[PDB]
Amino acid sequence: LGPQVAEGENVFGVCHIFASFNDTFVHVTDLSGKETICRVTGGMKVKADRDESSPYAAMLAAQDVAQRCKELGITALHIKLRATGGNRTKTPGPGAQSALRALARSGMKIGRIEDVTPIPSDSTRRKGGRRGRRL
Amino acid sequence: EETRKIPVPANRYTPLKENWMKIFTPIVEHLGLQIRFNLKSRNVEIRTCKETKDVSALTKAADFVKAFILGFQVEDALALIRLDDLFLESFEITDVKPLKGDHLSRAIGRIAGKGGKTKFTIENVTRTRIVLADVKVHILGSFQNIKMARTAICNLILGNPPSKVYGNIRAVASRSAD
Amino acid sequence: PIKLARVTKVLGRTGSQGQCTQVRVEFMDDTSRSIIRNVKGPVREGDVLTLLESEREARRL
Amino acid sequence: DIKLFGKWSTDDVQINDISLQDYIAVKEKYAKYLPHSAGRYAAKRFRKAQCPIVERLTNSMMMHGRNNGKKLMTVRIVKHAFEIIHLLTGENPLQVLVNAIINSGPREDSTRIGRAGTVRRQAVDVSPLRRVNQAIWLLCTGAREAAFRNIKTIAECLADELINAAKGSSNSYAIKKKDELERVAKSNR
Amino acid sequence: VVADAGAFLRHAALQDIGKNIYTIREVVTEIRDKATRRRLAVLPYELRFKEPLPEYVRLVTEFSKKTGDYPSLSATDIQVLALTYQLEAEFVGVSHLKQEPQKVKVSSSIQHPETPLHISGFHLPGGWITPSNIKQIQQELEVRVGCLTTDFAMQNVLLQMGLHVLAVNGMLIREARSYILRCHGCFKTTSDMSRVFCSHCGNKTLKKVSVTVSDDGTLHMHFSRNPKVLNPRGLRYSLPTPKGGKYAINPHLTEDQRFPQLRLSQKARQKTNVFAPDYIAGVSPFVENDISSRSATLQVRDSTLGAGRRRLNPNASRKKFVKKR
Ligand SMILES: [Zn+2]
Repeated sequence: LGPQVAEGENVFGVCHIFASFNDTFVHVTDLSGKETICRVTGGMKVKADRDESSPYAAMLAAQDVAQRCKELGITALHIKLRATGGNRTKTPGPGAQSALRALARSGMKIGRIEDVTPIPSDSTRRKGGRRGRRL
Repeated sequence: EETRKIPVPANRYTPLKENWMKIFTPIVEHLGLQIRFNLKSRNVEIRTCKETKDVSALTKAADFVKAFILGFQVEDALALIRLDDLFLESFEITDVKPLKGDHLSRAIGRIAGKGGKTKFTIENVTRTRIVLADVKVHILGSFQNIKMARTAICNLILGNPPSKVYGNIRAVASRSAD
Repeated sequence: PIKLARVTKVLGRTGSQGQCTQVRVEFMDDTSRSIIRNVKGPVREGDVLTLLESEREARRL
Repeated sequence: DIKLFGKWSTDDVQINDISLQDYIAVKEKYAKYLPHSAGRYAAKRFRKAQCPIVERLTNSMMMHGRNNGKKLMTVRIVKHAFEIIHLLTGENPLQVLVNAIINSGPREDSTRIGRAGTVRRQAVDVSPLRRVNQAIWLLCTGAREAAFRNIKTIAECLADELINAAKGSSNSYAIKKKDELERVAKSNR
Repeated sequence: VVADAGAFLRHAALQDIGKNIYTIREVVTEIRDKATRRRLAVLPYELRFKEPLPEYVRLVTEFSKKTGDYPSLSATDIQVLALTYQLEAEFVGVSHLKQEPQKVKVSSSIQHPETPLHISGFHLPGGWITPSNIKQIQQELEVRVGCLTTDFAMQNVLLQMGLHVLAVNGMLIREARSYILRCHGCFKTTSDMSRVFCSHCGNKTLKKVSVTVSDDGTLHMHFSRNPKVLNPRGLRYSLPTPKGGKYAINPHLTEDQRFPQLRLSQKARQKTNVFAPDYIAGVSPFVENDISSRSATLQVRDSTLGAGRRRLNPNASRKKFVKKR
């Protein structure tokens, strides 16, 4: 079940790895991105809200997605990394790095590593006050 | 054979040139990856050849060279070569508190302290490496250690004096089964 | 399952009261798998251990 | 040929576990006529591994305070216990002693890590020298509480403890204590 | 086939290619690296020690003063050069060799002296460092007697004479391109790339100039016709009054002025090595910093540290809230 491709050529999907500051999403989609293939959160692998954004949950998520994509015939993935963006922080967290490495171990050819974080041109006001944020 | 390209700024060209042997030797010796530096595109290129021992070594080398470009020492990113459970988390200094001008500079000062001492103290307690780019903070360490270091740094850049931060991080490091 | 062991290098004295010895372990199963383990009592270069279970790794990092 | 107490052979003794083989010192050059030697054996670290194991059993038999200096009594009790072992089992009593030491010593033990107040223990491995030492100590202690207030002579009780530990049955004090220690260590990890 | 200190320092297993293996005692006794001294106690002993009579040493000295490399070489370098000269005279005919070397010709270009050409990893527009090129990237690679020398100045004077030289590779070298430092006040050239004050006039004025030496005996020098090199922009600025004591750091105006001793502690100057077999036993991934010593409070730094700060011109604008040590 999958594309009818010779062994020389690879099937490309686009893996959106979005690491929010509470968990991590692994969302493999079409090259267009409209039709999806797989997605497992940090929360569907570990049964605790404390360890939701942990690299353990992210790497288990990446192995689950890699196995599912081997089942459906996709052999290679382009990578579109993401942080929360906008007013929030712009750098993808350690969970995104952990998911990327874990899907790199799991037999996947890697295509283009590209960061799409929604950087504002000129943002609205920060969620925190004037006093500060994050302890 | 796949490749990864990472950029280098103008202020990291000379550290790249001086430390070049110490960068390319560990990548090609035991990881078995081709490496070059394109002067036209200003990119470090890392490639997989037939001599590559295992998969995902190129990701390890990419994290190593990226950490060196962000401002870390060559041995502190050779730690990323050897160890598996190490990450590179970074944030802007205005991400937690909107600081304008001179206030912002003072915040930078109380990440460093006098002689850098405060920064080194955190590096002694959290077992991390912190790099202060001009308005950026980069932490290299384990995930829990990154959390402790970012808690200390965020406490410093919203107003807390260094002694309170030292006491808090020493209590947390005592509680963290270190 | 029980597997016998080898001593490659004595590493140090750790523990609360300095009672445990951190030591490198080679295997008698003709493998080069060296694991760091904590032992209780006096050990020297030339000892043979008896690991009740070998999947455990000591306090590394 | 050198025979312990003039009658007991030492070449028939075989070591089952090779980790304790280099420390149970009984086989060829370490066989003596009598358990009594009075040599300087605690002068330097690991020198007591070179000691004949019958001398170790004798030296751990004088432990309690009222017998704390009498060694000729301990060696004659060792001789009598070897007689009891030989008439009960029929084997070489040195082999029974070695099997008891092998089956008595715990392989892993709990220990305290952290600071004063840390009430959780980590399971660690046990050194072979410490394993032999604690096996001898537990066998002698089993001989002690096996013969406090009863008609049975302590030579008979020492022989019974040695035979029960060599057989591995759940009757020896040393076997029960080893099982308890290993279960506690497996529960802690 | 004479061996310099660079052969044993770079671990040249080249005893098989040669048969006249001759070394001085001072080239083998001055080595401080423990690994190669251990190697010398293991290596097969076909080398034999030989001392030159000093007429060859005299002649090597008077053309060392003529080739412009006499301040660059040391005494043991002169001894090794006299050794290979006297064996070439003893075994081979002496008439093959020309004395009083030729005149250098000038050919300048617009390239900066800091252009990173002939660096193995760097590539302009393919140049790759591969696992199959590590043993071969040493230098520009190209019968009975030879040398095992890596220092450039000896090679420069030696090919000015005309003896064939070899390296830890097999085949001999015909062309040698490298860099020298030239004073633009007194026009005296030095082959020592480490030094920053010239030996003749003592000013901090040495600048990089590239040189190429042929096997025939022709030296030629490439200068840079770039005005950025000879620009007096950040050279004049106000200096503070000279200060003494245990903590003064003077602006380093001469090569031999007496600085106070301000050394880093041993805990401060340990860098972590990660490939040690006992590294994983450590409680931390990195070496603990020094925050307790007196050298930490005095903000003592390593000599190699902060090089780009010194390269900025002092008559410029730093950031408002920073202090430059
Ligand atoms: Zn000059």
